Amino acid sequence: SMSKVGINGFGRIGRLVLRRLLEVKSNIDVVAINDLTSPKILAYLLKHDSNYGPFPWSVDFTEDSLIVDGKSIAVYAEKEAKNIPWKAKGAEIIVECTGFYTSAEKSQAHLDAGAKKVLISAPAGEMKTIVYNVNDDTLDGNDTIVSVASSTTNCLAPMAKALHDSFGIEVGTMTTIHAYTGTQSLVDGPRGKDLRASRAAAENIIPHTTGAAKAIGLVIPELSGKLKGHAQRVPVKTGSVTELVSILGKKVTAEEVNNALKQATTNNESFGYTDEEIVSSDIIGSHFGSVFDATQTEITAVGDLQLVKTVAWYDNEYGFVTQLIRTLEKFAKL
Amino acid sequence: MSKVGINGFGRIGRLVLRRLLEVKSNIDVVAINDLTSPKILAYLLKHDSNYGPFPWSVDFTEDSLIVDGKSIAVYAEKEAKNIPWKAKGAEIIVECTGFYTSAEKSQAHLDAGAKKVLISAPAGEMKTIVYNVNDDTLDGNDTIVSVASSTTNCLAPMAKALHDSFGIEVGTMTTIHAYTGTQSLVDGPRGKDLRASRAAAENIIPHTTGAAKAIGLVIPELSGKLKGHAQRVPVKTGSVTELVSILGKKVTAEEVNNALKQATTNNESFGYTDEEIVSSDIIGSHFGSVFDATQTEITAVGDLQLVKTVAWYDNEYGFVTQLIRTLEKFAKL
Amino acid sequence: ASMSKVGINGFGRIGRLVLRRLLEVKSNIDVVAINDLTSPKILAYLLKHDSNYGPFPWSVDFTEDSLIVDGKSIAVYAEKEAKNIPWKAKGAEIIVECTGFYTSAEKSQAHLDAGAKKVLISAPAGEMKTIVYNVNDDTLDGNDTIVSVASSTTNCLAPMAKALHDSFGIEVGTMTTIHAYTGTQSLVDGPRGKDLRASRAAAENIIPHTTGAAKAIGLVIPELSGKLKGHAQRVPVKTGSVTELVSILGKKVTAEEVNNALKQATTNNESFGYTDEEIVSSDIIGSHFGSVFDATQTEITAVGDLQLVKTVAWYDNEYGFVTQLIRTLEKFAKL
Amino acid sequence: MSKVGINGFGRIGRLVLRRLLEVKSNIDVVAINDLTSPKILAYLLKHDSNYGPFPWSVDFTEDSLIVDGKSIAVYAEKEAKNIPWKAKGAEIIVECTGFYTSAEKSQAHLDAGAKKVLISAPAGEMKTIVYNVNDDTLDGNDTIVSVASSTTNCLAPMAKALHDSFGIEVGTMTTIHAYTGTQSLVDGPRGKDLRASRAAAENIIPHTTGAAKAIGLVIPELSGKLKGHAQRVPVKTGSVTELVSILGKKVTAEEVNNALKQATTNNESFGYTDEEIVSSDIIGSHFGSVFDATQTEITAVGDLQLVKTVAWYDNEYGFVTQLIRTLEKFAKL
Ligand SMILES: NC(=O)c1ccc[n+]([C@@H]2O[C@H](COP(=O)([O-])OP(=O)(O)OC[C@H]3O[C@@H](n4cnc5c(N)ncnc54)[C@H](O)[C@@H]3O)[C@@H](O)[C@H]2O)c1
Ligand SMILES: NC(=O)c1ccc[n+]([C@@H]2O[C@H](COP(=O)([O-])OP(=O)(O)OC[C@H]3O[C@@H](n4cnc5c(N)ncnc54)[C@H](O)[C@@H]3O)[C@@H](O)[C@H]2O)c1
Ligand SMILES: NC(=O)c1ccc[n+]([C@@H]2O[C@H](COP(=O)([O-])OP(=O)(O)OC[C@H]3O[C@@H](n4cnc5c(N)ncnc54)[C@H](O)[C@@H]3O)[C@@H](O)[C@H]2O)c1
Ligand SMILES: NC(=O)c1ccc[n+]([C@@H]2O[C@H](COP(=O)([O-])OP(=O)(O)OC[C@H]3O[C@@H](n4cnc5c(N)ncnc54)[C@H](O)[C@@H]3O)[C@@H](O)[C@H]2O)c1
Ligand SMILES: [Cl-]
Ligand SMILES: [Cl-]
Ligand SMILES: [Cl-]
Ligand SMILES: [Cl-]
Ligand SMILES: [Cl-]
Repeated sequence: SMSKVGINGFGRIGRLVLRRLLEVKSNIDVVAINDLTSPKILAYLLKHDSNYGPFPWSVDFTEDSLIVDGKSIAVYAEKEAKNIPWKAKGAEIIVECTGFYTSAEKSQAHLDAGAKKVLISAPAGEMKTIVYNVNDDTLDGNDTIVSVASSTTNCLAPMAKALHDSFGIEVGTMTTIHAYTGTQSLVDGPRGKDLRASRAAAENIIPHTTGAAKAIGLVIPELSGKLKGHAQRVPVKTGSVTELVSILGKKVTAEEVNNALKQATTNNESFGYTDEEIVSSDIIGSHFGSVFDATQTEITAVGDLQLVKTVAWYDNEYGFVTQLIRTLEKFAKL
Repeated sequence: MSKVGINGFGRIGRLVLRRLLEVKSNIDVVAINDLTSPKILAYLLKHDSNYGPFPWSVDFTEDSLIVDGKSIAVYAEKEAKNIPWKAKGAEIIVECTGFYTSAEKSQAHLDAGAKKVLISAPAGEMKTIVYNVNDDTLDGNDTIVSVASSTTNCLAPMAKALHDSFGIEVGTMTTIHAYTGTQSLVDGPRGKDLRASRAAAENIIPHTTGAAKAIGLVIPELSGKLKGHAQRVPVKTGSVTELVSILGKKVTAEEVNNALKQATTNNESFGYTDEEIVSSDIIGSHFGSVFDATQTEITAVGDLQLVKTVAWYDNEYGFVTQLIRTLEKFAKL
Repeated sequence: ASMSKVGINGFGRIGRLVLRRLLEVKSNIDVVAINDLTSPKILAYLLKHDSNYGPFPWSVDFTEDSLIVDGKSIAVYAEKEAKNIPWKAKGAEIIVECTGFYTSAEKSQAHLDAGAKKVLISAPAGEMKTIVYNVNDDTLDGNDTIVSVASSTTNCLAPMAKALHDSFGIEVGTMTTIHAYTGTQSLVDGPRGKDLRASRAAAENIIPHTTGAAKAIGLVIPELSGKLKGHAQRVPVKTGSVTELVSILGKKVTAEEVNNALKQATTNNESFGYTDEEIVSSDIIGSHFGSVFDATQTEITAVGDLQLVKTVAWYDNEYGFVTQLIRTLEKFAKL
Repeated sequence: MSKVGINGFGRIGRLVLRRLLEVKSNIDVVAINDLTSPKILAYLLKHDSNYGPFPWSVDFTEDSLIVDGKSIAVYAEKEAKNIPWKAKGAEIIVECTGFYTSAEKSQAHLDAGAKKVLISAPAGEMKTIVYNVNDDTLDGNDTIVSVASSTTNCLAPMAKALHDSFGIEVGTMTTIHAYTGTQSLVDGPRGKDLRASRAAAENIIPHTTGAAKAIGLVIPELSGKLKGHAQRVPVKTGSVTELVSILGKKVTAEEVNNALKQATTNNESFGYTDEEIVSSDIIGSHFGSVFDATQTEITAVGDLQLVKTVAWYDNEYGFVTQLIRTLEKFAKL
């Protein structure tokens, strides 16, 4: 049905979309890219990656294009999605990764410029928001603009889904200890209105708001309004970890929690398990959206009260991208 | 006032001297034991990667440091029973090596001639003090005492206020904690803790801590009610403790915050902030703990409520100010 | 009856420390206005809390259009074009231009159009009068209206080069500065104008970086004009940097003889310090010198008559440089 | 000789095995000596903070690792003379501890039953090989040999190329070098190197290296003609070496670049780039050195000329590829 993709925002996520497509020998082809710079610079960045090393395929450029593994890809530099000649090269599905079109409204522009669907790499208000292998069954043939939420949502949802199915989550709160991202600052200085995002990212633990828990309802309707949470951004370049403290509907042991999660992760391409004593750098390059860590499970019980802490690692860049692509391969065949 | 000897002139031990001089303490530090030469200890005291130049002059001789013109004997005895504490009359040993964290181990300082030992770490079931939480339990018969971990000193005042105002039924803690000398610079063996083998400045590293588990030593009413752990991360000092609690009363954020504010009023140990601070803003703190009203979160569904409360701490200097407050009291008893 | 009222344009790393240092030295200069691109609330937050130097040592509060610092009111404007900044409202006479966007006489004379009398630019700014304090500040006079203090790297390099050239002659030389990362770099890998290297994650890489410190040294030491080149390697430290110079000197030397010459050049010299301690970059953070010559790193490599001389100086590229900018400013205001 | 033992299963020792498996060497690693348990060595081999997951299966028993299905004996003898190398017939020891960097010290492996030792570091006046610079000097009667430092492996190919084309009359080197396990995580004693005592991820740290001073072992004509030092900085691996030379001939940058381009043609050890790379781009390199044409700088005044040339190196994996090339050759003489 659909096999031709445009990327808007050839950034950390945008470039990795291309990387992953090619790694899996997908039959979707990226045919156009829009950003704000030259093909020379986009090529430079695609070839040389500080988190994942040299691109595995040949890369070259001309004044209006990239050439990747011998195939040509048009490069545009339109600040406004309207102006992208998606039509020209035949781009059916826009992977929207700029951070500036996070609305059904705004991503409309891509359809105006002639693409048939848009997948947004971020939370985008009230729309179909898919975590692959949690709720991608809610996607139908009539969907045109869908969100794959945040990396944190891809981490939290599968862990929350398994606990809720096995035990029931009554209420919970999350904290993600999260790699710093391009929304933060290199040195202390203004970064819009958010005071904390103004601070040097590689030199600080920085509290930071996230909607992963607040909006979990879109992905797991039964948990709607039952979770809150935030982040602490810390000085690692990628690789993050989400802790969820829940009140569950049954009394449990750690062994029981971990066996329920082991079952949910078995033959599960999206959601991995470990009982090894890994650290964040071990998750870099993960092909899961989320890796449940059984070594960090903790049950605090005082009589009838019980707090359950469960922890899952995630490569907020590559890991999340593997989910984005799963959802895209599916969305393209409807 | 009392003469002190410091065993282990490391991150903590050096900052103990710094803080004593800074507050113009009546304690005199007369001796230091470590594993190295006066020249290396002089170099490390003068030049600090986290706190900058030492604020006083530092020199060394073959067997001493000269700090602000005052002589401090230097010994290099790896067994504490061999340290000649009597030679300069060191009465109270500030035990900062990590290698004597029990009554039975620190007894070796009493054997070597000291009267009392204050241990800069958890040390099993001994009197364990967080200043301005339970320092009123000290008395003139105590000879070996612990000030627990920096995390305990962060946790305890926040837990005490919550418990006193609302009751804590159960809770769990995670501290996002600066890396420390127990970890590894490059991936390599670090005893039996597998995760401690990993490169500390390049990883988020889960790490076990007893701060919550043994909180009953400091706040007896909370024995068995808390658990927790740490995530060690690449900042050089400056840490933050989150506690998620079920309290005995339904609350709003403002109510929690006001109660904490009252607990920090005229409290030289426990500060308050409603500013959007980050960990480097806690470096050099003179509190053991600073509650952060900006991160308070109430998650409520029917009659169920989870309360998240967060406090910052400088696990080096901030904790040290607590250690020093405890030392000054312990010395006058 | 000297100029005493300052405006700061660009209340950034450098601009905020300009205020800090002025208060710290109890300058008779008052900062009466700040221009940047944001709210007083944000500026007050950034001034109070600093990731590199810790809590501001004086009280900080703000209103809808001002900061109140140590009880003194300072106007805040948000004009992206310098020509629009209302410097006359509080009588700002000298502008300390710290934005990075007005690094030429042609650009910075906008402040004059906007009612200021003089401008001191916290950066190289082409071929205008350029001062490294205690190297060539004697060249400033009453007719100088727009002046540059060059880069932190020039303030590190110049006093060392000057001492060497005066004592032995420098016939030719090349510099490399191992330099803390700065806000011209990138947090994550992504476009950063046209410099490909500046696009790379600054806290995760050693990044070669072009600098004019050596190339334009003739503005400060005219006898070395065109005799030096160099570059930077940007590395993951937040502040604190070090400059190595490899020279061919006009004389055969020993390390001790170079060290002693430098030691004499640093005696009673508030701008240029000396060390023979085994210091590392965090020990220079908050330095009150523009440059600290490190005798422990001096190296003479000689084969017959061919001799190469390596000299190394530390610098706190933020605060240490700022101390130099402030010395130059105090003198500028009294000419 | 196809059976090898590894003394010191650290950053270099583990990558030695990783690379041997990666190139499908016929070398058989039969034994490893270190200071710890198989469990711990297994965890370290499996999880690498710089290079990611080990590409082969790893298990262990109480006295062995099993790597890609093959058993490797693990010993824990802190003195090399006691390591039982004859048990599994380890003939060539790859000496990677840092504790045996001299003929006299590494002799202990031979007293312990091995036939040859290749030392992963400089080791005084003994045969010292940078592959594809002077590996032809390896001789069938050599039994103790060095591959010098990573810095040497970076410097030597560049210096050889320049010397062969233009003559190097005198030169000085500075390497901007990733931090290593000889440094400290937090400020604390580290033998007698004061600079080594400082927190490695939080400082620029000047550091002594023999790479230039001992270059005469590799390129005898350059003996005594180079000096240099390092600045250790906060990157986990990946380094850069700058050489400032007076050459024998007047040159342009294009001419230097062209000559270096030629030395790197069909040279598996010495690579070339004219892309604007940064240090993380060298991580995982299969070269000992990658000359970077983009940083070549000629400074000329009248008749005088200074030539600055620069090459990148993965001080871990890149150097290891050189160690393996040398090992393969050494095994067959
Ligand atoms: N980095 C992560 O961990 C992560 C994880 C999950 C989701 N996301 C989301 O994915 C999106 C991208 O994040 P990223 O980290 O890749 O950001 P990034 O800053 O690395 O990349 C954004 C790219 O978009 C470009 N850009 C900005 N405005 C543009 C415009 N108007 N038109 C075209 N290009 C424009 C920039 O040039 C840049 O190349 C964001 O919405 C983010 O929330 C990020
Ligand atoms: N964040 C912190 O660093 C922190 C906070 C609170 C408590 N503590 C505790 O304080 C203690 C010291 O911590 P640190 O971070 O200063 O460690 P450190 O490693 O920086 O200091 C330890 C010092 O003890 C010396 N030493 C080791 N064994 C010795 C012996 N047998 N005899 C004499 N000297 C010896 C070492 O040479 C070193 O100088 C530990 O118990 C630690 O848990 C540390
Ligand atoms: N950081 C260093 O090591 C260093 C040392 C010496 C000199 N310098 C020079 O000092 C200058 C400032 O450097 P910095 O590191 O403080 O940069 P910075 O980015 O921290 O500060 C720039 C400030 O100017 C503001 N700004 C930008 N454009 C503006 C405009 N049109 N009008 C008003 N305000 C504007 C920004 O909002 C920010 O507050 C640059 O020229 C730089 O090269 C920097
Ligand atoms: N890391 C680099 O960049 C680099 C590059 C080239 C050469 N080298 C050199 O290679 C050697 C090892 O460096 P590394 O970075 O792997 O160091 P490392 O500290 O990572 O590893 C050393 C290993 O030896 C073990 N060890 C220590 N003493 C021992 C003993 N007496 N017997 C047995 N095992 C012992 C340790 O447990 C550790 O596993 C050194 O000589 C170093 O100079 C290092
Ligand atoms: Cl986040
Ligand atoms: Cl901890
Ligand atoms: Cl203007
Ligand atoms: Cl620079
Ligand atoms: Cl080195």
